[PDB]
Amino acid sequence: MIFVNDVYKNFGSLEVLKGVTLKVNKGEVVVIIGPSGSGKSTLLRCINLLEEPTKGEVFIDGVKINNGKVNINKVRQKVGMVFQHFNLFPHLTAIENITLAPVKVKKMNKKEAEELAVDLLAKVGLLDKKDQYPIKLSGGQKQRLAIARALAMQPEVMLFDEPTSALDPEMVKEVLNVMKQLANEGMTMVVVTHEMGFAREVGDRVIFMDDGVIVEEGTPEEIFYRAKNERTREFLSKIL
Amino acid sequence: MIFVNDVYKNFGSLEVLKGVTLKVNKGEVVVIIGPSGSGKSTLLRCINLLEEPTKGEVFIDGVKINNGKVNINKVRQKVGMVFQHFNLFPHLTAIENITLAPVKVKKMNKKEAEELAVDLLAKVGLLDKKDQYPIKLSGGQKQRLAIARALAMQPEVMLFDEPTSALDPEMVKEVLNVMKQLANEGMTMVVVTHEMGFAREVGDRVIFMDDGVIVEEGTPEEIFYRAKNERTREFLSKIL
Amino acid sequence: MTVDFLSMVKYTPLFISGLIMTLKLTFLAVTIGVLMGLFIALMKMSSIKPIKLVASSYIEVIRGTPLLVQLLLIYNGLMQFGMNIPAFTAGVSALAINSSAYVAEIIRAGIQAVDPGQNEAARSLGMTHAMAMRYVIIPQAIKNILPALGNEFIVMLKESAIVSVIGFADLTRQADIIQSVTYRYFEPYIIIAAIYFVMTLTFSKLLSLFERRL
Amino acid sequence: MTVDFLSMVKYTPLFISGLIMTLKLTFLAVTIGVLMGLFIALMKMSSIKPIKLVASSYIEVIRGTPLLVQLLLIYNGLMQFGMNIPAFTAGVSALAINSSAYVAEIIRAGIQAVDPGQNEAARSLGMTHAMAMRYVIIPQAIKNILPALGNEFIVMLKESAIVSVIGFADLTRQADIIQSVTYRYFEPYIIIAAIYFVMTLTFSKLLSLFERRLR
Ligand SMILES: Nc1ncnc2c1ncn2[C@@H]1O[C@H](COP(=O)(O)OP(=O)(O)OP(=O)(O)O)[C@@H](O)[C@H]1O
Ligand SMILES: Nc1ncnc2c1ncn2[C@@H]1O[C@H](COP(=O)(O)OP(=O)(O)OP(=O)(O)O)[C@@H](O)[C@H]1O
Repeated sequence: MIFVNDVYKNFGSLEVLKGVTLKVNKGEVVVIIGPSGSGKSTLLRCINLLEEPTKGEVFIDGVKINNGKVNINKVRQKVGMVFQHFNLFPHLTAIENITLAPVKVKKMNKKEAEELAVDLLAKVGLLDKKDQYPIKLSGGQKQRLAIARALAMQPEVMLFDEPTSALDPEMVKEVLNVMKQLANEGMTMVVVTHEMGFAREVGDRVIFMDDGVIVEEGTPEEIFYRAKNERTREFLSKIL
Repeated sequence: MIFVNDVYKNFGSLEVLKGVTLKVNKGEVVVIIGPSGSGKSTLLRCINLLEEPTKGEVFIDGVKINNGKVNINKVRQKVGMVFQHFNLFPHLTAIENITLAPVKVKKMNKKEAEELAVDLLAKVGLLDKKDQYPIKLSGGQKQRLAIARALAMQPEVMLFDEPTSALDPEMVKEVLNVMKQLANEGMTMVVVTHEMGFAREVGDRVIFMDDGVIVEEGTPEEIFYRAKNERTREFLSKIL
Repeated sequence: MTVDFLSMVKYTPLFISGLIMTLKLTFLAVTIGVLMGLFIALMKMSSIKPIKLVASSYIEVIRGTPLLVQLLLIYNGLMQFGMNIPAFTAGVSALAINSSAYVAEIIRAGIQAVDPGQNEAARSLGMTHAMAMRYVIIPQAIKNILPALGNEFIVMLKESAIVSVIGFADLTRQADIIQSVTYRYFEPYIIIAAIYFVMTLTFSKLLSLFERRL
Repeated sequence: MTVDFLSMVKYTPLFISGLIMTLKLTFLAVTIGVLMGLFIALMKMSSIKPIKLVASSYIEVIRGTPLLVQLLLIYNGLMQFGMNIPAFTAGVSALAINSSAYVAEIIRAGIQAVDPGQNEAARSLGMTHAMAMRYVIIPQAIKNILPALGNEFIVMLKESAIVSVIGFADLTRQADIIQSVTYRYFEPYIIIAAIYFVMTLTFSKLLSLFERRLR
């Protein structure tokens, strides 16, 4: 499935990813953590080619997607992405947000897409809000709606690039719950987050990144209770 | 000392403070918490008149400071304010930031003000950074430096408007530690924060605001374990 | 002599004629400048490297060059080729042209203005550059452009007073016409300036009021 | 007839002369316009209701009114009072005045531009509006203002081709002068336009280069 193979990335003189490999298989919930500038979101964004590795290759489902010889629009159909800052479409209603891509990319039946959206809206508890615009929505409502929207294209993996960090604290539980629920239903998830509770409670695998590298990785409890690396412990002491 | 007496505040149609009273006496560390829009930072800002109450009065040291018959600069000489966003002076160096107000407001001796600054810098652990400019500083270095500057005008109270909210997580301890140290030293503090740890560790009193009102208040352990009001419980439930 | 505005009252039909001339000139020059500008924009968005380079150079040239010289170049410069284009068409062409470049930059700017996040959301949901543009970005860049356009028209009005120098019967030319029979220059200008002013305010009122709606 | 630029070559001294005049006109008009605008700004900052109201009306009027009409108003409008101001002084005045309004608005915008947070830090440290302004705010607005000014001058250059119609010997006027002896308009314009272009590029380049040095 996912295979980020020894990729590097620069932004000008800025070296962000200094050789990173990440494999994730169907069903895993993989959570990536680390200090600011560690390379986390850049790694997560190489997966669906939202960034193009300065070097290295990324395969999804066994086929190389950064050789320029592949339809990336058919790739992002499989690899979902939830954004830190919600990226909802302002001019569209809740349902309209959700139903848009399926109708125009999959060519779905408008009545069918309505029930998909209404299912999903209901799933993430935004049913009463279907015809509201992405404005009368609280930040927590926003992210749940964004999540419904991504789901409506039924990806095989969901990328979460810090879905909670631009949320007032009273708003973080509800979004994290939706995320837990998805993991519990077996969704394949790669998640970049500051919320170590989530890593503990639903993480299958935890990757600690520092200075453009994976310095250590293991299970939630290995990483949170028995961390071997010094840089791993140092980071954890500051946060926990 | 501080006495905010039943103030209200509007910003146009927006009613933010709907009648709020707050007395704080010398030595207290009072922490204000609550959902976003509760009015927390506006209340905090009426204290040194960074906002003008649509109604009500604020007395500090027994004297009403919002009657327009009092020198407001000599008021803020006593009342310090730390900012969520650091609000440092970018064109000035580390020392230069600290010494500016004292030299120009108190008319301090430049040599004396220079010796004061190196003390405060060592205090907040930034001595090696004395000449550098605010931009080469980490967010954590920034907020600690901001604190040094505020102290150099030697207030009798310090106002803290979410001094940790714009900081990477690995950076929050150091700023919170400094604040705690001051608390330990008997500094009078009013603190608006998301960090309940601080209130737990050095807080004397906790204020819970909701919808422009103080809905409940007590000691840290009172509020965090035995909160009486439903809204307090509801809010705490989402965040603890 | 000395100031007399009351004497100016009889010449109203001239001013009104001048104004109506300035309006009719600008409304048409903008209208063309817009359609031209949308076209130039699309050229700079074309994958074909040649076309983008021309539209880039065209835009870079007009904007970096005086409207007056563009006026004279068309009018005077085109004579020696056996071309005698009316002052009216010269000014329209000159304006619609100067207009076109700034309109082409407003468009581009209103697109780059919509948050790069909107695009990422769209591409990351499988939508192609085409679809992303049609259903997401453009509908939002439009709300960026209309304000800057209406504001351009408002500028084109002040602009258009220059075609007076080519002998077009615009609002500015009426001062010459008037003084020829009155020997007064001052009063007819103050009136004309005041007229340009009120035209500016009014459109600016409607421009910002139409803006607060979006 | 048909295009011939090669014949224009001998007229170089004219173009060179036209340019140096365009330069002298704009440079002085701006130099004045700036100082003028700076003054207008301070007035709009006055507590005094009359002074603030006039500087606002002045600015409101010049910006919302054609440069041309301002030129003619000074030149032609002043004749009937026994005033005969040279084209040069007329063009300078028109520019320095039109310039001054956009300068007074550039300044105000460069101040409003610096983060409202900066004033707060300073005021909250005991500093008065005066002190806050001198030691914190203004030093930061300057980096906002110098760029917008230099960008204004560049605009004042294109602007100034308008004093040609008043019979001033500027770079644009050279095309009339030449054609009187050539019956050619096209070539001398394309030349003059080309010169205006190159002046633009040159200054815009140095303007951006001076920007990266401050910011
Ligand atoms: N030129 C750039 N373009 C995009 N991202 C960049 C660039 N330079 C640095 N980055 C950073 O590389 C980071 C790798 O993620 P990391 O988590 O280590 O950083 P962070 O500052 O904690 O931000 P976040 O926690 O939101 O990812 C990205 O988060 C991003 O902020
Ligand atoms: N300078 C200002 N002018 C007008 N309204 C403001 C200003 N600052 C904040 N507000 C508004 O005041 C209301 C209350 O926000 P405030 O920040 O004072 O309290 P809070 O939301 O509890 O604190 P915080 O947002 O810091 O968590 C909000 O609706 C906000 O938009």
